[PDB]
Amino acid sequence: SNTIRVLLPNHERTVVKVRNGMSLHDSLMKALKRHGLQPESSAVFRLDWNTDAASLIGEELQVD
Amino acid sequence: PMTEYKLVVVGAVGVGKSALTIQLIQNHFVDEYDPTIEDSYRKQVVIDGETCLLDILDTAGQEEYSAMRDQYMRTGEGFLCVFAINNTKSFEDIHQYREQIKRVKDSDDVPMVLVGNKCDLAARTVESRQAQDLARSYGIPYIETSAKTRQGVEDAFYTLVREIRQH
Ligand SMILES: Nc1nc2c(ncn2[C@@H]2O[C@H](COP(=O)(O)OP(=O)(O)NP(=O)(O)O)[C@@H](O)[C@H]2O)c(=O)[nH]1
Ligand SMILES: [Mg+2]
Repeated sequence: SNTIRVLLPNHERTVVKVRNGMSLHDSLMKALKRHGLQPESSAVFRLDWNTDAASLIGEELQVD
Repeated sequence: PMTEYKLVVVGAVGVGKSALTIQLIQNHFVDEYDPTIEDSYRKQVVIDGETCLLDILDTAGQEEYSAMRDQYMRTGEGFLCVFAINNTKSFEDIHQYREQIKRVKDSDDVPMVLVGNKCDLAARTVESRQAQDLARSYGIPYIETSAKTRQGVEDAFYTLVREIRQH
């Protein structure tokens, strides 16, 4: 699947689509600002922002 | 003294489901059209003197919605059917969305509100009296909203909550 589900604080969540060789920060940067969160103040729970997006297909991660 | 309502926003592909949702949460209208898959937002407001916790869901359209539409219709307790008054194909789909909701909920009385978005543009393709007759046959209110000028945006969401609260 090309779909990845992400959980957010305050019982929020979002689902973003990824491509072949996409950065974690660059693939969901629009969804973070849409919900109202900056990636600098965000914290993925854990992984790094340089992680490939397609490499995390099929898993759920939380942001704080 | 907390009451929690779960809202679901369904509609066509480009009718302003996210624009209406972001305008209520962020008080900010986005000009760029970004397709949304599935997004849940939360906000605590005061409706008629009662502090209410709102859970709003931003559904998608087309094939992505076709498969995974039956799951969130069973979870949400109030559906805000949104159509744009600038394309008629979206208004004709409103019947198909209700039949799917009524079939999921297994009931003919589900809290719903018919919403004609994009009411700030001239040369409407769907007159108001048309959507009035549709909402009358469904037994639900009808509000015209504009996510750009937040016209009736607060009135639409609060009406759906009242449709749940009085149900
Ligand atoms: N004038 C006007 N334009 C609007 C309004 N709502 C949305 N639009 C326009 O329509 C575009 C599509 O909005 P959008 O919220 O993405 O539509 P949607 O129904 O949520 N589709 P999706 O769920 O796939 O994101 C917006 O970018 C904007 O240009 C409105 O109330 N008035
Ligand atoms: Mg949207």
